Amino acid sequence: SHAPVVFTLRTGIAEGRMVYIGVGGDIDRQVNPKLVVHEGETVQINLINGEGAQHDAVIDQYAARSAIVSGKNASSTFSFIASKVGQFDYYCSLPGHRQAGMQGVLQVVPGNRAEMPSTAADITRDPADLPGPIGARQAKTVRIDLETVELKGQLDDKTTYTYWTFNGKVPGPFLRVRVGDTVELHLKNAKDSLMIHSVDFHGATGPGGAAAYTQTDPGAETVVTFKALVPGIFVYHCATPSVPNHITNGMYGLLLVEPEGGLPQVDREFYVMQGEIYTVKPFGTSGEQEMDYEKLISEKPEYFLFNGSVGALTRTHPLYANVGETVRIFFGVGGPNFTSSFHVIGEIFDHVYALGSVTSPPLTGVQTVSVPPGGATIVDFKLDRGGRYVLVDHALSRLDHGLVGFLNVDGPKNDAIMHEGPP
Amino acid sequence: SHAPVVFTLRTGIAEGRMVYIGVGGDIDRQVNPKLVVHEGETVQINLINGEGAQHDAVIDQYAARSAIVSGKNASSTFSFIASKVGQFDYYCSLPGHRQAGMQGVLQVVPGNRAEMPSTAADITRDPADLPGPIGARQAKTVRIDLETVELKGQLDDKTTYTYWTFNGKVPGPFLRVRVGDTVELHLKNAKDSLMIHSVDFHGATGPGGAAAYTQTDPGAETVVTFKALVPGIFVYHCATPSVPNHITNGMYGLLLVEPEGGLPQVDREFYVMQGEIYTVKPFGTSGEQEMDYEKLISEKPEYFLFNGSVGALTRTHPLYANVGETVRIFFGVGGPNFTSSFHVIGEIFDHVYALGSVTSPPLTGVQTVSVPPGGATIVDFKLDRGGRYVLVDHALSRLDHGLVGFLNVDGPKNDAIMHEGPPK
Amino acid sequence: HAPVVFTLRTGIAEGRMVYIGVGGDIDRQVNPKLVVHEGETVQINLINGEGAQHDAVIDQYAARSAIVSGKNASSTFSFIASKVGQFDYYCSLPGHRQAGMQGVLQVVPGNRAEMPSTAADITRDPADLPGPIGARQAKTVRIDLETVELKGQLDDKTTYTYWTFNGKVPGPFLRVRVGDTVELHLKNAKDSLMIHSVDFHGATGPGGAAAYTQTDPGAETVVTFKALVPGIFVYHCATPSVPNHITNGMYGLLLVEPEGGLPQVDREFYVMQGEIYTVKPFGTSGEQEMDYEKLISEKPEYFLFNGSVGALTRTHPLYANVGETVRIFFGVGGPNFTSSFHVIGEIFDHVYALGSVTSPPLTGVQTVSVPPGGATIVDFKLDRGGRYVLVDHALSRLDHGLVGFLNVDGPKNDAIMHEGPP
Ligand SMILES: [Cu+2]
Ligand SMILES: [Cu+2]
Ligand SMILES: [Cu+2]
Ligand SMILES: [Cu+2]
Ligand SMILES: [Cu+2]
Ligand SMILES: [Cu+2]
Ligand SMILES: [Cu+2]
Ligand SMILES: [Cu+2]
Ligand SMILES: [Cu+2]
Repeated sequence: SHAPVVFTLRTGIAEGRMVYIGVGGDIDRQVNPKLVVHEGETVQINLINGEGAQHDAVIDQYAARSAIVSGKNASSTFSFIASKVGQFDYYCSLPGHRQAGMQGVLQVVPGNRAEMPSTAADITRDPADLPGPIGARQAKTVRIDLETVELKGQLDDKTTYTYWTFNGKVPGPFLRVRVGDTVELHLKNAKDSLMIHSVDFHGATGPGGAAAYTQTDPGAETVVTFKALVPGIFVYHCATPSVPNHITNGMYGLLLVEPEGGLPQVDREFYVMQGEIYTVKPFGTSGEQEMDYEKLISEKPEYFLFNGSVGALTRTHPLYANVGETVRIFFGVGGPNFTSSFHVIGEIFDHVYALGSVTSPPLTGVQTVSVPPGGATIVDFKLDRGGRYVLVDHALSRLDHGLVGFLNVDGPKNDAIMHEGPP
Repeated sequence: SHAPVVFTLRTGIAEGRMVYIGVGGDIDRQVNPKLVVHEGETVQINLINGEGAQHDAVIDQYAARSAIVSGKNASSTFSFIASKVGQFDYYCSLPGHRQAGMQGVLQVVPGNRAEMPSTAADITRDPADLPGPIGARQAKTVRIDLETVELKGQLDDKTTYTYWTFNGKVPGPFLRVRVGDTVELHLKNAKDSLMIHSVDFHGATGPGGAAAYTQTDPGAETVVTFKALVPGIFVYHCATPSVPNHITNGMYGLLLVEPEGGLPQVDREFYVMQGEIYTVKPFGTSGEQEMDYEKLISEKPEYFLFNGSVGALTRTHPLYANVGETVRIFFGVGGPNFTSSFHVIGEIFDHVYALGSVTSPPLTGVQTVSVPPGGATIVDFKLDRGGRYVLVDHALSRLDHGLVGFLNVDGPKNDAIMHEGPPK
Repeated sequence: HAPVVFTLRTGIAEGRMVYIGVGGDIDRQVNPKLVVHEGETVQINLINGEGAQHDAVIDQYAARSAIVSGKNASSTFSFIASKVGQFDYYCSLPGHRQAGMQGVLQVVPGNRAEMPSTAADITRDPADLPGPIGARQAKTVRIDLETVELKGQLDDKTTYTYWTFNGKVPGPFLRVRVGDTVELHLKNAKDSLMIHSVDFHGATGPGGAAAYTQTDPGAETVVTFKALVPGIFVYHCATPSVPNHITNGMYGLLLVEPEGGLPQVDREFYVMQGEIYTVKPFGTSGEQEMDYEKLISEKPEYFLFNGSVGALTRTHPLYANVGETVRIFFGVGGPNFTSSFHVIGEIFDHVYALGSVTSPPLTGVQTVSVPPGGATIVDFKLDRGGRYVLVDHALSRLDHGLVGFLNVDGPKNDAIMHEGPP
């Protein structure tokens, strides 16, 4: 799996013994915690040396072990497939350390892990929730209605956060117009909002990209009209101070201004945006997470997310496509701070629209593309064959902060394009 | 200015009461500080939970409030326009917290905020301070004179720093030659310099980009000649160790090697460079700031700056242009460490010279371009209509570290391109 | 001229106001002797420890720091150790020298000897790659990779446990033609603790081959895949934690040549940038160990070309001749940081943007952003001689081991660059 079940153990002294102590998740501060895993899950165990003796973790029946960690903070991670149901000791093999207390149980339970019933609204934008290509048609007046909504959202399994959104989801609505169109934008700020909200479209020309006309009090409405003068794939975002705050909380989306031709014909389109959340408590902490101002202004986030939540594009709203289809992903970074090294594991980009230019010729045969915050791009590729294709920021530590998505495509394991064994 | 006046409050216990405590700026460590703002200013208040009780901040007459912050370090920022002159209580609405001492005054004063008289040299390069297009002319020998000067500069309103510069400004002089030119470079290191200084031009071919010939002792002079073989927009920087130190302190600039044709004709040109400063004390601290080596080598800066100073391109040397003009910005990142997501709020780049290639066809209709440290680019756009256009690194937390500039363009508020209300 | 660096923190020790050494051969020593060889460039970083006013001065070099006042206030200075002998570094602030702020710089004749190595050399020579494939038809190509866990020389008195393809970092340079059918054998060495795998960015299907190559120690997996698209592709291990497998050294480049081949060039080089996340700071001697909290927080200690400090300066530098066109295949294993790749004293004639081998290259480029899991191609003509220096232009990474040399014999002064006026 590309979504391993992760457990962090720190060695130390508790309850009169030399033990493993759980870090984060369902095992925080528990001594020799039981690691509950479901049959067939991939298990990642991070061992961190707490007190400075020599330590490993060993599981005999999986021939799985860490390396020996010697100094304080010295770490070793290992993984395995929980293929066998039952109870298995994890223990330290260093002389006497197991006798001294360094031992817990891995419990592998049959059947699939249930989802933890959510407590807050699902704020994840489905990646299939966008308008399709506009017909060929004349330029015209297009009315767009945006509502700024502050609301608690399900950030992770067992963890919530107060999102600020366009229309109660992250990212906001995918806006699709034709170059030459006149956009009549209505911004309604919900009555229950504490904050003023606004919108800056990177595809609008004039003060604040519409921000200077859309500073909207709670329960109020602003209306701005602007001409879509330039074709492109544009991030829009709130532009009420603190703008970084409004952005991290989830107030970003994409505006496609289609060129006169339309974009190249493609079978299937997807809407994906990357952003960061800056919480007081580390990634994996249960309960209501809260915003950490010092982390926000210093660019030290805890969550890296596709479409608003951990599991957004894996559990709650994954991407589905069919072999033979050409796929387009509209990909933008709300941010507010980090440049994505956007990549799809198992695929190569046939076309990449450089710096989100829809008028310059796209680059061809590209593995990975840098997308800045307040930037967007378009990638397309042909699904020649089946598999689970995985969306990542290839700054891959961000896997361990919630940043991973699935493109699910039914087809055989083995064909002429990729198979096990030789010809 | 729409530039927000910012105040940070930490909740805690002081003077035997549960209070707000000021963080940084003119309010550092003051309990229930008076927040002085001028009529019509935009006010940003950052509330940070200090001790771990439930808190907000409320201002009744502005219907302005934070969210409730519960745990230690839990934060909520809110803003509003200081539209009414007078005195207004900010207070915590949690049961009993106001009675317990959580209350201060917002003072909204008539008239415009005065600027603090500066203490140190203005080290900000005006963005209009560059040579215009070279005529059509033959390749020739061009003598360039650079002087490396160490000097105290006005980093912010009430805060100074010891800059290292080419010719007493940040960025250094804009150097403009034609491909094929022979450059006769004289580097004079001022008598009063403590450090050796040098120059590496990204547009020069050979040892250290000229650095191996320009290691200049204080009071001394080096002369190097080099041929401008390749057209491009090149960052030059000091290359005396620690190079990152020489760069953060302000020793970076742009060399344009014009292609034979010249660059496309445009109405107005601008010179902008982004860099970082790594200070012991946080952004917003008054007095003489000093360099923090552990922050520099760990890439944890306090200041993100256009042309050397906070307010460089907003207060002291903003950009001015007229509706209808095509504008070119020569934009480079001295760094030394951070990639800029360069963007102008309210405009789209008609042309972007990707990776500073002046010979490859530019990209078209681009919102935002990544520029690496030791990289530069060219963007142009037509000012279709009026406004204050805002230069940013779209890693927008860097707003809160001094990184913002203004392009001022007078014209009506409402025209056919953007206006309030629906279409007519 | 890769500077010898010494860090001094001011403080109180042995009943005196002193300099205290930080890292290297001088960690925690009071008024440490700074041993330097004739003609070396010396960088001294002064950091204020206790909060009095301080500088460091060396009279016979007219070299000094600035005065540093507050706690953590810093000043670095450098000079060329041109004169052999012993020279006092001291604080010039009133009475501070008398109070104990004084040590000796010792400048010794002759070149610094190399530290005898303790662990295997894990640095890939940048010249160790297959040359251009002839013009030829698509065919079946068998590639053999072995995943080897082994102790390597991270720095000249510092070791680390590397995970590698074939015992070097980066892994083998794989070179095929578009249309080729790749028969990949992955052998995981018997002595490995971890499962290993490979994801090629140039393969189409589950995990870029990772889903077929999860290989137990002492075992072998075989996957076949068609190189459908030309490009310069990073490959890496894709066994969890993938970031862990990557930082430890499991990354390399696959060139899928376009039908034409790449433009003719005199000399080719293989360079990859990555990070290592150690418990102890950069410059610490002995067995370094991995710091998980630093890895997931993206706070590395080592920024490296081809696996080691001195990889492309001391142990395996780049060599070329004036007049030659040079191509560098440059990729970022990472796992986390985007390189601002630049060669000091050169300009890129061609840059293959985002590693596109089919789209026209950009021309006359100083510096190119390469993301982690990204690669590019740059070429340039060596018009003249010199030591050309490969850097990430996020230049604080110099102070974490990230620097390489391209050595090219030729005169100091020619018509392209020289000392006097013309
Ligand atoms: Cu143990
Ligand atoms: Cu908002
Ligand atoms: Cu924006
Ligand atoms: Cu309170
Ligand atoms: Cu300098
Ligand atoms: Cu440089
Ligand atoms: Cu002293
Ligand atoms: Cu591996
Ligand atoms: Cu990859």
